[PDB]
Amino acid sequence: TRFEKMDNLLRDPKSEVNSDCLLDGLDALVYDLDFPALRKNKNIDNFLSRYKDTINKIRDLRMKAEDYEVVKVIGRGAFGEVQLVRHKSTRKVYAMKLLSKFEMIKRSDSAFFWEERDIMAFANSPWVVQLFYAFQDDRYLYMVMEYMPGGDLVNLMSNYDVPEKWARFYTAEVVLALDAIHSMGFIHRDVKPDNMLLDKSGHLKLADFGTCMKMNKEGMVRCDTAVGTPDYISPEVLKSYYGRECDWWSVGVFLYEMLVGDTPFYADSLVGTYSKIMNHKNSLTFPDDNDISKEAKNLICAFLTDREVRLGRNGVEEIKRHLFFKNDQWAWETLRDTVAPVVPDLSSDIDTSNFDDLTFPIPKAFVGNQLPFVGFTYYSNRR
Amino acid sequence: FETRFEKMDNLLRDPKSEVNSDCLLDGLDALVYDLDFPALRKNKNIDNFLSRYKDTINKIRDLRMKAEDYEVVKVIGRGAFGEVQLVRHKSTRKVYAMKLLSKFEMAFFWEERDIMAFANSPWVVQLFYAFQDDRYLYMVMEYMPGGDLVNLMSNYDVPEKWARFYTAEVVLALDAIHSMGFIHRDVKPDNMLLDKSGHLKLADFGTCMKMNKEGMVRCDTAVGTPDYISPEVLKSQGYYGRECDWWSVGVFLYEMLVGDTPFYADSLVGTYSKIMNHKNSLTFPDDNDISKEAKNLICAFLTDREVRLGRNGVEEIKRHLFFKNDQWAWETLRDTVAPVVPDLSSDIDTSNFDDLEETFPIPKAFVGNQLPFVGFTYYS
Ligand SMILES: O=C(NCc1cccc2c1OCCO2)c1ccc(-c2ccncc2)cc1
Ligand SMILES: O=C(NCc1cccc2c1OCCO2)c1ccc(-c2ccncc2)cc1
Repeated sequence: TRFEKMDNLLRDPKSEVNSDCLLDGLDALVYDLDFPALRKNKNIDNFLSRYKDTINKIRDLRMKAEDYEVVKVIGRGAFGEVQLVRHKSTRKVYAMKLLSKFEMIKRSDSAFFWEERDIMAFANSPWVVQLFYAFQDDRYLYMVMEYMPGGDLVNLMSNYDVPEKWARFYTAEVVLALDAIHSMGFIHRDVKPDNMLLDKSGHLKLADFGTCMKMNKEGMVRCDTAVGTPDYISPEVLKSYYGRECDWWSVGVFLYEMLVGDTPFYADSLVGTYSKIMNHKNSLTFPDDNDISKEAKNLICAFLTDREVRLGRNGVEEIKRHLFFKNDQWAWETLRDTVAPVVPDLSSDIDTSNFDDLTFPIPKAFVGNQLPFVGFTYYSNRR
Repeated sequence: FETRFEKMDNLLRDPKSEVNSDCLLDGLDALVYDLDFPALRKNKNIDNFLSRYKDTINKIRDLRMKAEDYEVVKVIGRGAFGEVQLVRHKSTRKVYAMKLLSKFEMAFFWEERDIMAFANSPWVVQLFYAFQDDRYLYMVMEYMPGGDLVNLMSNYDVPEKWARFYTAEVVLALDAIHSMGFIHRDVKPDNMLLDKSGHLKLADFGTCMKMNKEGMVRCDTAVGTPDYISPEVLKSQGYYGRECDWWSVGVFLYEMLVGDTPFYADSLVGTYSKIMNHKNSLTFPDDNDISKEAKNLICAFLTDREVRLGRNGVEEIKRHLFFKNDQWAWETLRDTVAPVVPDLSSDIDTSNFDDLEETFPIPKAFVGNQLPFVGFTYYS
């Protein structure tokens, strides 16, 4: 009488077939059948009519988009948008990411949303933006995260001239956030200011995990295709078996851009950037007016080098030990407790002052377009 | 929100709910059966979903109730879509009567499962579990070792005092079914099972239907053996209620005291005709040993629904002169000693039961064969 194991498999928030996954299965089934063409099947019609009432009960009882008041669209992406939302009942504020099932089916080359949900739902790090709920519908996937009112690092870099002390803080927090992600067993693969967000008290948290890959037995990744951003992509990830050190190159690019005011491998043509990155040894130069310290250019150059040579090849302590990080404000351990360079000032809980103001074809035969999303919802069984 | 979260959660464990985890797991293991074929694995969605949940659902299959958790002792009954077999739970070493319905050979089973599982009456055979595999639907019940009333009528020339007891028990067991919101439609001895104390419990509910707003039923489906069926259900191709189950009772009282049904005819069509012509065909034998009281109680039930004893409620029935006796009182009837009490050898004794002794076709398109059985599973 070991029916106990059953309930565990049905209640564990990490289980492949918990209540969330079960409820998703039925929801998907009723979605992939309710088409007049398919309803010409007696087996299909009956089930549908018998389950009609309860599926409606369930759909309205479970989480859905109409439970959220959408305040403003505070972000856009390849397959959707990030909207600042307010939960009508609970009055709480969150950033909700939307993903189009149709778009992703048509253009995405991976099931990126799975590891992204899991990094945000279980990371339990002050360096990772957390997930509260994950849900879906006929059209979209939904990710309910904590709102980061201070905006991103692209906004900060534009609004201000970043001094070395400010740069030292932001670099240092990204180093800890990346060490947290590596400790969790992933490689970021796409580190950039777009993915660096700021909290109400001005501390960094990472936010786009669409390029995260689990490391193998030797902390490595076998890849055919290149992933990331044309400016911040390391020479290895571009040429396409790499390690965590790729994320550190992107940190070099991130430091260089904050101090110099432009990316180290800029080109007028987007393709010209590629040529430049490959020629990093003869394209990495600092402007004539060299106001940047000797210690700062040192860190930059110790990262903006070949995979084998790169600082952090022999662990993160090598990075922390760099002279550039020595300062009168914080120490690595006390960093997220110290005061931030830019402490914002927010009008309300919905203050968007740091953010720029902004389907599937009906089938003939059974296709099952909701089947590759079964298991996404993180509502009934969470930790 | 907190209420909407809790509703959904309470729902996942409510056994009377269409979305209890067992029903949700049903739909999932059903989706795997109905899609795991070479033709359908040519669709990346279908192929990938299957690859993803194949091994974990077969893990689920292994933990959940399966037929091979039971040792099949003897086939103690047979029916139009399977058989009733005496079974013992391999672990528990406990004995049950478990009914089988063939998926391939086959909706009627929904009301049979709910009545048995949720009646909670000493008059209804209990359903402990309801499960399923690819081919059959299993229904695990409490085993009734006294056998049916067919067997009783074979081994005795049923005396009146015995007839009265068994009649009063069908009256009470039907009223319990009536109070649950169902009409039987075809209550016959084959349905009247006897327990270790020789007391009644109704058992074949495939003929049952849920009453409407005004407490009535309408049906289009074929009748079968008309013998115990009322003229109203026979007229229906049309609404009727309560009173039809009382006609059946009157047939059963006539059988016990006369040896044959009142409208028996050599043919099915011939019987039906005698039922329609009931106010001319109903005859009492030349030298019957039937009471004045028993004869009135038959005719009262064997009349048009408009003038039938029981139209105005069960108490009109209960107050009848026939039921006047010193050996029992309606409210403590099941408490008195039954006229026939089984003398059983062991837990697997089948002395009171007669001795007793095809595939889905591999398809091209999504057929969805398992879909009508989604939600059959029930535990306790
Ligand atoms: O990853 C993000 N956007 C990328 C993105 C958005 C939509 C579709 C995408 C896509 O990327 C891959 C293609 O499909 C993202 C941006 C901002 C926040 C955020 C967090 C907290 N507070 C305010 C804002 C959270 C996430
Ligand atoms: O429903 C029954 N028989 C009818 C029948 C049996 C199988 C398949 C059928 C069918 O009818 C039409 C569909 O296919 C039934 C009879 C006896 C018991 C019983 C219970 C407890 N103890 C001993 C015996 C349980 C069930």
